[PDB]
Amino acid sequence: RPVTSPGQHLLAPEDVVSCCLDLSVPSISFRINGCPVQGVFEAFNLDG
Amino acid sequence: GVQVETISPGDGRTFPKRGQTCVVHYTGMLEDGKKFDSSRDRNKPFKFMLGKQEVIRGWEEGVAQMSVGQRAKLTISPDYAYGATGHPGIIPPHATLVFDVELLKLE
Amino acid sequence: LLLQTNLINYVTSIRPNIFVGRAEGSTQYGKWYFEVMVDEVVPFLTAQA
Repeated sequence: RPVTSPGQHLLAPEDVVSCCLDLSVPSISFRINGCPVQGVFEAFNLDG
Repeated sequence: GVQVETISPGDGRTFPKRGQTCVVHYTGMLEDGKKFDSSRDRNKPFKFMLGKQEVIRGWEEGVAQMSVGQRAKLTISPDYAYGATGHPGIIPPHATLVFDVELLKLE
Repeated sequence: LLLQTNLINYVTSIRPNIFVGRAEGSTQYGKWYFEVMVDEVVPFLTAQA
């Protein structure tokens, strides 16, 4: 599913992906090179 | 309609001009995701001249927007593509086409 | 109808031995953060990306 970020590009060298997981919501969020990723996973199963 | 989305950026200055040969690597998929063509399987870049009408309308216009070293996804409606008659055996009638194109150089 | 053939690369998955979860009465924290830095990527080592 396409997601909008500043300077969209397929993962390249000198790129940092920050992954955040909040189990309360639940939600998974991303930031690319310090820039927000305009998309989130949420409402997923917590069976493990 | 041609619809271009940048997978990877190019230089951002050098753009194809009419009468200028474009060298590409491309992979072709139907909208459902089925692949019907790829230059990399042949291991040979595909070369075409702009304005000549060798390639379909969609390729002409979409590569016109691209830059050297740029990788892009081109979505082409049937009317820019082979259209109603289609490409027998390969492409069905009224098929939207998805292409992954890397513009290697201009010559 | 007919079976289809194409060449595909092998893909492998690597994880740290960090395991986090949520359960009632769990002693375990909910919010977690990690990073991945890319050093070298070959877009097309084969025909498949």
